[PDB]
Amino acid sequence: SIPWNLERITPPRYYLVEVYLLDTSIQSDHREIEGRVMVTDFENVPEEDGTRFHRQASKCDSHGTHLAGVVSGRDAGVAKGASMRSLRVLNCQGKGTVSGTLIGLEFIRKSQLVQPVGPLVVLLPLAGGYSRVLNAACQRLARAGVVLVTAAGNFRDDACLYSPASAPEVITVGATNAQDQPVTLGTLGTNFGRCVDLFAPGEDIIGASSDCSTCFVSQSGTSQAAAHVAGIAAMMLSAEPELTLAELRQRLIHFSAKDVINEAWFPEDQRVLTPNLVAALPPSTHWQLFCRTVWSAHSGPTRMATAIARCAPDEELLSCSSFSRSGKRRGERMEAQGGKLVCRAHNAFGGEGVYAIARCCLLPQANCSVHTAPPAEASMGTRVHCHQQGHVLTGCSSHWEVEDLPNQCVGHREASIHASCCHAPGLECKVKEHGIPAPQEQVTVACEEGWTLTGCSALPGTSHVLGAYAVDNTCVVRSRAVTAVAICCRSR
Amino acid sequence: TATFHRCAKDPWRLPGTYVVVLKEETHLSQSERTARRLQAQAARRGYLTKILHVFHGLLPGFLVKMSGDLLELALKLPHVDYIEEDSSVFAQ
Repeated sequence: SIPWNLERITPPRYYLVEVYLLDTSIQSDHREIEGRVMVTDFENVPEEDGTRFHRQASKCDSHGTHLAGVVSGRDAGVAKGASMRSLRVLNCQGKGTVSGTLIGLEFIRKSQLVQPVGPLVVLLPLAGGYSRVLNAACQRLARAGVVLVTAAGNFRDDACLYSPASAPEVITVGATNAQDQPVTLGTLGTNFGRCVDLFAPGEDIIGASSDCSTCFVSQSGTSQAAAHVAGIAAMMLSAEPELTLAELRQRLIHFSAKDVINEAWFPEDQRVLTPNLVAALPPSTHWQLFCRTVWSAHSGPTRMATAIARCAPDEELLSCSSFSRSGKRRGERMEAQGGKLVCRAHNAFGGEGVYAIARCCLLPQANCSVHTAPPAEASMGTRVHCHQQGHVLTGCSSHWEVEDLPNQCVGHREASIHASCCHAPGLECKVKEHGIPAPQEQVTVACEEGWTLTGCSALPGTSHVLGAYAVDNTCVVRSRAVTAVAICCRSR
Repeated sequence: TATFHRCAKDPWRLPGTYVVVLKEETHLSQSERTARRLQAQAARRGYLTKILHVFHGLLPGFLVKMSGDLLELALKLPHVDYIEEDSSVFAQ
């Protein structure tokens, strides 16, 4: 009897916060949201297109009411018992402006300072093209502590091309149907790739119907997927009110359904980038180390091409890796940019381009530093290690300027090695290894239950190795004597 | 001089309305004055401008309904970081 979506986000063992909704007008008197929603005096919408607008037939409150119904709705809502605040940024015709959205996002910041401290989620079930300002406004609100949940987009495209979806300091949500598949919307459907954080139910989603006080309707779209995540964040923040956006994202990622989505629907070039996660509520109130994989945008087939993967300011970059489908790569380095560690990967001369893959973690009181060693050209190879007491190796990195090749990093004799050494309370790190004599496509080693993967690496032996990347807690080494080297860490 | 930014999706552009973003650390007073300077700079050139909003709290900047012919003049303005042309956002 329970809707498949609510049933899906619920784990097998199954919970103050204000949810701002920036959308269309809402039916505040609907049974589902009456008492739960407070319609603000705010409204900044563009004039409807007259030539196609008949006010008497137009149900102006269809999008928003359904969404508010997904987040807080009594009978078919995600987080039943969530304070909601409606803002009109879109007209009857579901159209708004970047300028209107900015004023609204300013209004939320104005409310935040005036009202006394408390958790607050912001739901943006809208998309436009990439807007440098709209992203800057979100980045400013996120820094202010607000949890922003945006929809990925219904254009069957790279989410990085649309705003607010592209802003990296906002949770971006894709849409998946009943059979854990990416939602098709007309000839298009859910957006994908690098900018999408996770997916959530987005097809046949039952919520409030503004047609009458008690009627319901099933709607499909990334807005609906974004509403589920908003509800889950509101559910989470209700129990841990001090949670940062970085903190909430890291938990959202962790508690999601891993490897459900039949990736086939996504373009091949996006599959590896697009995360295979489906939103799910954590099973309890609540120490553990959380790590996410941060793929960067393709370097480009250029000669001096470089790819840059970076973490949220609140996060520590424990390891950096690179990947190239062609196999042509010059390695990767852990450098500093704007006073913070960054994962920069260089492209090999004839190469189609490279990918830089960072491993961003939440480590409290961590003193993390990069130990670099130049290649000396020895029978053993290039080595570097954490000399400082209480400083643990969290991950290796290695790059080579050439074209043809115990708490320590070992690389190629021609390559300059880069080790990451962290000092954190009760942090302990072990290295897991796994090899195959003649690879088929990939070799994988994964950290055991309790241990978090901080550093994924390929043993410098095989020339033809496409790259190495961390998938959840599994070190994956794509190889078209390949040994996968995992750096497993934990705190007690 | 600052930079100009338009939406990449051409049918989603909304020219004639620009978000003038000022440099980080610009006080409301400086934002206010700059918006009034643009109006006068344009006025002298025989142009009508409408300051719709002056951002105070999230971004230092303002909202101007003006001719795109004034963009080069607007770009040379003090404390300007960049100017982004307004564009459409849609229900998802």
